Amino acid sequence: ASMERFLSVYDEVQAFLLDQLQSKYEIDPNRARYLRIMMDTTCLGGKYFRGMTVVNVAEGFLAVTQHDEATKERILHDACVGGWMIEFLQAHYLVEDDIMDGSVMRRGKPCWYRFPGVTTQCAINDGIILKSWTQIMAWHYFADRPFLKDLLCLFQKVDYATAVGQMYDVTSMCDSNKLDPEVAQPMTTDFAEFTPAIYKRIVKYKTTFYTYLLPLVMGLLVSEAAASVEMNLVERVAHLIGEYFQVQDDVMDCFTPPEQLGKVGTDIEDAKCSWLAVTFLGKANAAQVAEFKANYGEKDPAKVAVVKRLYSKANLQADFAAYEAEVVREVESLIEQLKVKSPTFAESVAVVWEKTH
Amino acid sequence: ASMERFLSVYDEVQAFLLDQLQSKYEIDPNRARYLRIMMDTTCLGGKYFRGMTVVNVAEGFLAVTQHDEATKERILHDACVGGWMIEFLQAHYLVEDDIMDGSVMRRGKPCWYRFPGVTTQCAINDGIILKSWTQIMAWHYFADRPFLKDLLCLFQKVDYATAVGQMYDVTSMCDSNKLDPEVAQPMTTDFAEFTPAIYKRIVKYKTTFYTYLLPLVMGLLVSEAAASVEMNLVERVAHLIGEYFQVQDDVMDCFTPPEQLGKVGTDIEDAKCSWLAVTFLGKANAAQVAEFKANYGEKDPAKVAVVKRLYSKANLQADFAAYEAEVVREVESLIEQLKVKSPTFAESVAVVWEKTH
Ligand SMILES: Cc1cccc(NCc2ccccc2)n1
Ligand SMILES: Cc1cccc(NCc2ccccc2)n1
Ligand SMILES: [Zn+2]
Ligand SMILES: [Zn+2]
Ligand SMILES: [Zn+2]
Ligand SMILES: [Zn+2]
Repeated sequence: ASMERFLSVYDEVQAFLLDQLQSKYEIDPNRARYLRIMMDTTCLGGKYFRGMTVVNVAEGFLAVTQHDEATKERILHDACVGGWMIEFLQAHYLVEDDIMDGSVMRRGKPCWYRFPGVTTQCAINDGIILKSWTQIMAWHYFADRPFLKDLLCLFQKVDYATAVGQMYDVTSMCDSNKLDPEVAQPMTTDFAEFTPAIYKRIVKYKTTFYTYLLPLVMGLLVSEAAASVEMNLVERVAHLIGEYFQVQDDVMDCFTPPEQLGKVGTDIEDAKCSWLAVTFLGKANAAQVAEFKANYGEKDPAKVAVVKRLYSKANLQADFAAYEAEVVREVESLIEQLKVKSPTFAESVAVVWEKTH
Repeated sequence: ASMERFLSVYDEVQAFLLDQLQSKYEIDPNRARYLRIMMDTTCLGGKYFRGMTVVNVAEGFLAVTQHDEATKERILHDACVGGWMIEFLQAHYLVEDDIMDGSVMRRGKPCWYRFPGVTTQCAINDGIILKSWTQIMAWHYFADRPFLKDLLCLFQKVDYATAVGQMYDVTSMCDSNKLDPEVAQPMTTDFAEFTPAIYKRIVKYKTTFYTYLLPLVMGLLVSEAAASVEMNLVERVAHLIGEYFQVQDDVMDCFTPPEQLGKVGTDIEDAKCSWLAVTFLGKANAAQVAEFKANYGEKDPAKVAVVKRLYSKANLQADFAAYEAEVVREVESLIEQLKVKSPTFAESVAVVWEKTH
């Protein structure tokens, strides 16, 4: 089974990386153990949606393509290594993001940097190692693969788009015209940049490229099946599902219980450009807008309670329903278009959509 | 002239990166301006020793190799782009290191993260962008180059070795047997791991690979001259000069005036495994060792003054002279061995040595 194969490949890749640190990088057992625990704590515990999407895309093509048994095993092995590259890429960004944001918890566990024997000094560098390991993996396992050049080039572009997205996100509550490394940044007072287009730009770069585009395209690359698809449709369907995934995360930050979310939501206190803030500003009257402005982006629990009350009264449950109906139409339309060149890939996209919905 | 060509290529690469963010990444002018200032502040102002070493290696081979004028211009252009990849790699590590260490100044200027409109939240991500740009550069300028695969593989290994070196450095004042993400780390009381071999391991990985090995080997790769050299001699001579460079930096941290160094030295307060600490422990009597242990690794200015007094009394100026004489012998021996296959490359190493000495 796919998940078992995927998890087995983690153990193999970890053993490879730690053995190489011992044989070629002069590491001692206690530092190898620290890095083993760092890898496990930062990479394991999720649903492995991203890595498993690579495997699932590859499995779809194996069911319709003629291959020797050893070739099927090799493609599935490459899809697992590729999937782990994405999981380690996410681990890098979550470690660095939690430090940047001074976050307390990540999926019911303390953030890595908060571990007593870690600290920010080590955690910033541990995050750097996590992304370096993605490349060590690719060069070792894919050294003689025809897709190596395309895989590394795609991975690099996605990594860069993600860092750009993080920049869009951390500066989302600043007035663009005031951005200056020499001047301390005040939070916006007009919220003029809390627009659907600006929200969509943050999400496309910060989340969509690494969460949806990269796993789908990597699955195609390891299967040598990129010519079987229209790349513009893959990008368009990735943009759409990715946006919907973030809208769900934004809604959950404010309304889902902390024990179910895995953290206490701080989007309101952090003055985040969330779907809730953008949608509320898109329908509120002048008095509700003024009340939002006097309470948004402050740690004060009573001020946070006014925002949570304004959202509940705004009936954003109805806007979400209308948004969801529109996404369903467009996702289904793109899935139909994907069937022209690849009914197999279209099914893998339908699975990805079902898992998000 | 080489330096002018190098600096001109910076302007061209910056224009390329910022234009691409506008054309393909949906950036707005104020964020493009922030990134332009970030690039300038973090990448410019040094001596460009690393980047210029690539150019100098390439220039050596151009004087002895038959090429059309356009090919000479292309090789020099590639050597400049390659040199900037190394300068941006260093910029990434200095930005992240200053955050990790809570440093105040870097070469007479405040550390990037301290800029009022930057903060740690942005600076950690800016550092990430600096290293992503190294790859954007390589894929754009070297897309059809025969050396692309070897250049990216080398660059990745060096980047990884550097992150491992940072791990060796930040944990250098911990007892290895006590390293544990679950337990807050006490500083060593025995200083048993302050040995020449352990010091050499920190320096080889944290500094030597990116400062000496990478610029020399990149100069060979852009010149298609790697087969003209014995790679083991290049690594050995890089290890030696790199170690000597760090010993100089360590001595300067304690004895050189802050205005000349470009910062107030904190190695003593930070309990760093410096050449001074290792050499002092290698010759001190039982009473001097006990006095060192009661004063090392504490912010207290009076305690720092005891360590500075112990070093001055230990006559470490004599150990440095004997160390320097030994390095001169071995560096000259390796330069002689390099003359067998490449007198041109041996001269480039002699220049690198002269610039360090
Ligand atoms: C593996 C694991 C999970 C949960 C907690 C834990 N260690 C205690 C801790 C770590 C960081 C901050 C607070 C408490 N370890
Ligand atoms: C470009 C440049 C150089 C020196 C100082 C400066 N800005 C003021 C500042 C920045 C950070 C910390 C303290 C003071 N800008
Ligand atoms: Zn964040
Ligand atoms: Zn969220
Ligand atoms: Zn440091
Ligand atoms: Zn130093």
